[PDB]
Amino acid sequence: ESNFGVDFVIHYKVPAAERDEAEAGFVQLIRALTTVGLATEVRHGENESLLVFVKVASPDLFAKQVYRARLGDWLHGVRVSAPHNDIAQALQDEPVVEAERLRLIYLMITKPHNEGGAGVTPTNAKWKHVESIFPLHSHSFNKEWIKKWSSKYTLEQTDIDNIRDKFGESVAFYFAFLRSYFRFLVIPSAFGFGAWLLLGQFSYLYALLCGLWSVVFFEYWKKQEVDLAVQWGVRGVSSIQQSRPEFEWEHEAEDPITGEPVKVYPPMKRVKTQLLQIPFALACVVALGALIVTCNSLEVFINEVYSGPGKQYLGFLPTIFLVIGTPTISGVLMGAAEKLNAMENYATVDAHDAALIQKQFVLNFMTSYMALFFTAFVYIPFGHILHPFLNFWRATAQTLTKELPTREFQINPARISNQMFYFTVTAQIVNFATEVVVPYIKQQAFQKAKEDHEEEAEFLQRVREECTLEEYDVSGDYREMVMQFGYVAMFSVAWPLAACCFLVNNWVELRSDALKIAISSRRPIPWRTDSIGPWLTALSFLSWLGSITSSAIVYLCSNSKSPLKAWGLLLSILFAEHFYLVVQLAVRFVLSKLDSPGLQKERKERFQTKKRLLQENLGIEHSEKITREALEEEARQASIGTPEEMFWQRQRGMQETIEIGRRMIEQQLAAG
Amino acid sequence: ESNFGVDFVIHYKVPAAERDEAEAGFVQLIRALTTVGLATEVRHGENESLLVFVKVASPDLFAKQVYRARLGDWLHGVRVSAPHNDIAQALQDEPVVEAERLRLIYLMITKPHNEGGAGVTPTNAKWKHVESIFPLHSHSFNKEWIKKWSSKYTLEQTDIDNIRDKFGESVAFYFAFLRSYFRFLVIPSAFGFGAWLLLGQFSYLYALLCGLWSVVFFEYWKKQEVDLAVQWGVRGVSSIQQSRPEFEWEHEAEDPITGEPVKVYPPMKRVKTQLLQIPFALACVVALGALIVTCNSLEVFINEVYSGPGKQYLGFLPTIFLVIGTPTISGVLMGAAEKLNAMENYATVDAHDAALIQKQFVLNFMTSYMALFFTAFVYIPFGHILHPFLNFWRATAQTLTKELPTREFQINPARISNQMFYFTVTAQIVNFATEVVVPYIKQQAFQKAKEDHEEEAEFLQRVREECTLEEYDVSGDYREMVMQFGYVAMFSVAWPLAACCFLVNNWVELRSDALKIAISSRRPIPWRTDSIGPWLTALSFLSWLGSITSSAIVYLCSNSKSPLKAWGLLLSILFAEHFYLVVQLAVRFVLSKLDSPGLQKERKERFQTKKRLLQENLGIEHSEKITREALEEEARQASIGTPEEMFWQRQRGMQETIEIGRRMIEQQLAAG
Repeated sequence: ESNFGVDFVIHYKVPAAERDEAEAGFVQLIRALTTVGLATEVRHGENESLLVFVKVASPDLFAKQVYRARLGDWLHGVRVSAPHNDIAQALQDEPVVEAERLRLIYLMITKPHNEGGAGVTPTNAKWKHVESIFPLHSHSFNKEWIKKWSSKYTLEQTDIDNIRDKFGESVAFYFAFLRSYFRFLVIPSAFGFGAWLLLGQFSYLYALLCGLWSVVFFEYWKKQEVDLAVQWGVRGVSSIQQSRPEFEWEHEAEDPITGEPVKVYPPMKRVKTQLLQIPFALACVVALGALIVTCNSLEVFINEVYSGPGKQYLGFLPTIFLVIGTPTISGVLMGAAEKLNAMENYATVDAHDAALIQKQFVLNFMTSYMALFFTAFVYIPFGHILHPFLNFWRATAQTLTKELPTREFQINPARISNQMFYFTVTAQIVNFATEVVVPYIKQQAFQKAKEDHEEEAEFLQRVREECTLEEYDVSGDYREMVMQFGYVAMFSVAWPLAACCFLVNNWVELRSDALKIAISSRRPIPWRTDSIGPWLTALSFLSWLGSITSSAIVYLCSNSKSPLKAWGLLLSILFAEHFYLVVQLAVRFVLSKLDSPGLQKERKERFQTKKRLLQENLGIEHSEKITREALEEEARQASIGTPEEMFWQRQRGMQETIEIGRRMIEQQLAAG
Repeated sequence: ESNFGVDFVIHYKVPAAERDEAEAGFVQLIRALTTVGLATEVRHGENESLLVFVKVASPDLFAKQVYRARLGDWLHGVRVSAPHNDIAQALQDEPVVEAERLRLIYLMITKPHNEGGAGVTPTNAKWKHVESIFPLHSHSFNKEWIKKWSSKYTLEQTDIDNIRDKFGESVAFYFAFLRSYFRFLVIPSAFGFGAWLLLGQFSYLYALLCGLWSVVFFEYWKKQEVDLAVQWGVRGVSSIQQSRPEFEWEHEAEDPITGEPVKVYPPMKRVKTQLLQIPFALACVVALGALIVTCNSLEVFINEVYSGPGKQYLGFLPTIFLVIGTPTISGVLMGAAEKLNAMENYATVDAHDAALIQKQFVLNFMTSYMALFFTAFVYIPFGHILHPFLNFWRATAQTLTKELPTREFQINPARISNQMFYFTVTAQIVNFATEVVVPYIKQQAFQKAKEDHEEEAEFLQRVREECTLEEYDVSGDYREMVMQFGYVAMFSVAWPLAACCFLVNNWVELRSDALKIAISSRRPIPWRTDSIGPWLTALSFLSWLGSITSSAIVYLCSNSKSPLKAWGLLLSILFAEHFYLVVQLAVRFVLSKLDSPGLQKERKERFQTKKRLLQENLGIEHSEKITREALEEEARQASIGTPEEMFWQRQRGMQETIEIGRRMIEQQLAAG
């Protein structure tokens, strides 16, 4: 049930061929881990591999090593508070959490051996036989985590802080985003259920409140982000993180901030490379868009105007062409994206994975919303643009076969409600099946398809089971939540119950993804991020586009429920987009004047640092001091200008100025 | 030529009536200035007033007093660098400038007597007889200032830093804004002269480059602002400035930043009062707009469709109705604005004068551009909307008098070029006459309309001359430059030579306003501001509106040079406004990656503070330390868990793990 004090486990895959190099690589690996001070073990792993088991040996050297990371964080302004002057008394004040313990151990195996650590990384290709380094789960905590989170209706903030201490910050930012998303989704569930019942379908008032809500949630989350970044001591860790070994520096220069020499790429040289991202995103709209629009041009052909026999066996024909093609074009375009991402030559390891997401966001934008963009902007408002597209499928279906039995085409206005019932109800049930029921049972189905001490027998059988699992990507669950936020901000005016059935989903997904860490994947390495990352631009882009395309839908679709004026679309676009930009200013003005406990905790600790530095260095009666200098300047010039100084030495003290002051007032009154 | 060491001069107006209170107020005034340590004098002032002459007496007490203001600035993060540990050695490193000297003396006469200073202020009404406190000019520097600035073609940055040391920062920010405006106006003068010569009038390409230029200049000025705010040590002085005595605090609470109790108004209570500003600005558009549009409806009536005799003597009739009415409605609306500004109850003294400008900006927006907004959006595109307005003036002119001789109305397209020739050429010549030639000669004409020691005779005649001048408002010259920037960003697509004749004007105005400080006004009190103030919103509003109304003009006016589609205006508005918002993101992304010497100088001094605080407190061989703990844990549990710890005590050292590691690999290969 409990681990044998193991922080990290290294797999070290050994093939039958090139074994002598793998033997020589083994003795180079195990010798390197003793230079950093890790007590090690070796056990029988899989059929051809050897799991080694490492832990930190001496706690007196480790507690000094954590203290340098505490001083190193406070040096670059990351930690808002300095540690105590006494060594290991600040460790008594705040103990070393499991996140900070596992992060520093992972550094000692991944530091590049120049300044510290032993460079055990798969990318260096000397340790090519090393598969992956991973920490072990604690089944005592994971059983207590899901049991505590299932009984409560809503999660307290101290529950997320329990996740930060165990699974790092980058995992804890997901649950802190999802809980702030699940609670803020009550508001468009409130009037959204009201706009479905009281108001009609496609109401302008709901599209104005949805655009108002999405900027309130986004600008409050940026305020809630800096409250957590200074609470967990993760304020601005983008400059901290260890640089990628593929960094191609032009020249080694001096860093003005740290005073320590760093590798430097010219930042304006990257921007001229970064402008290649714009033709990449434009080609991705053409590539993925032309797949979706013709598979939907086939889907409108089969279901409606094709009256041939057995269309239910033919209604599944276009969706097969999508699911065989939508990873194919994505597999091609991600191959171009990763070749483009190597060209931009990012410094830090997080910024390389961040810009990969920003390029992958264009693909996931097209594969999620182009079926809805085709319905609400081509099919239901216009329709007659599809008649050249519909006549093409009528021609080629005859060559597959008498005249093909067709019918006259009429625009069905219930398709936009029918497609939104799939994306918010049917897909979320399927996503609950394929993310929970599938990879849990497939892990048990792997158990059917398959010399040790009896005391460690169940433990080594547990760790060998844990090594087969895939490592957890927190970017994968961000993409499920941001794309779900796209359906609320953009297309929920068509189906105003979408915020309700997304609110029910997030209550499960906050516990479903919590279950996914425990039983479905190995424990991820406890990284640190100050923000959620590049999703803040993805949340802001869908919030702005959700102001335009929700006002365009309510104009184009409500006329079906007879000609629509072209300026009436452009005026309705211009007004609600300006209503978005106005209420973006008004909310950011109000939330600026609101009390922020994030920066106020920061600026107080910045102030009291300067007050402590000041006090250690510095540890009637005034009327004569005016006269005592007025007689001390006239003595040091009468030895020697004089027409200047005779203005001041005439009157000394206040009583000389009072009595000559009163004399001048009757001189001025009697002359008049 | 040179002053007699006088820092400040107090006027102290004395009337003939209530003289006994003014006598008792005099002895209360002169006694209060000796509590703070100011050496004083009394001289005969005007016909009924007494100029007193103050200076700081003892420099040993003053140099300690400046050092507290240097420590007080560095305490709240204003100064980026701490002063030296030795007293008066940091004064040797950087001397006390005339700005810092005159600011601290003005504080001692305006501090509210609770924590320091003597409360000599006219607003308290005990010192009602005090007219104004002002420092004296130095004619040696002012003659050298205009002579140096007339010979140079462009001003070096060290010339503006000479103004900061003498006239404070709030004056120096104007010349640092005007020089960054005069140099950035070369760029729309460059292609603007090109678009006038090569391209035709009302070109779309110039309207796209003008909107591109205005966001480049504005986002570079915000970058250049924080470079100057950390160079002169004015980084964020909004929290520093002394609160207004009219502050009506609800409750006295504790400040989290300083740890010192402050007066507190609830900030959300002010915002609910601040929403009254929106019906104020909407009423100001109706009030000032209805004056301008009917005086221009009269001006189109007299000049064009009225063929009566002597229209040149009647062509001056509508402009008389403007100049007698445009201060009348402004005098009424500023009376409502100042009664509204007292309602919002601002804390600091600068924020009260800042929000007064933001309310006055709506008046100066309407009195400057409504004549251009009426021409380009009512007269030249549509015209037939004016025929109800034109028929009203035709009816009432008959009642002033046979049928009145009229003619058929035709839209003259040269009026927009004729009105822009007034605003950029004729008004700037008149503004050069009324701001320079008028108040200089009127000061000499005051000299025609009009018992002392002979040695101070020309000096007291100089100071009595200086007391009659009005104090300099730097907000007045900001309004002349921001409204001029409105003609470039918004209406310069109609007359593309406007950036050229504004570039010639700013070369004079940078030396004209420099002359205006020296000979036309008394020296202003050296205040401090971190930014230019509320003009950054006024620059950003005209830059955004200049993207819309320049794209609307080029659509509506080029069709004259036959029907215009209504969507063609809305599409051309939507595209160039989106082109503004896109290039607002792209420039702010590029300028973020650019090297900023402002914040890099700040974060280095923040880092080296923490490095100095750290170092004063803190002032093969590793393979056995793994084994020495592995034998130190097995000794302290064999006295007594054991199935846990027996995993680790089996293998000690690296040579035990190597030899049992090699044994396991042939065990795994031979079994396969």
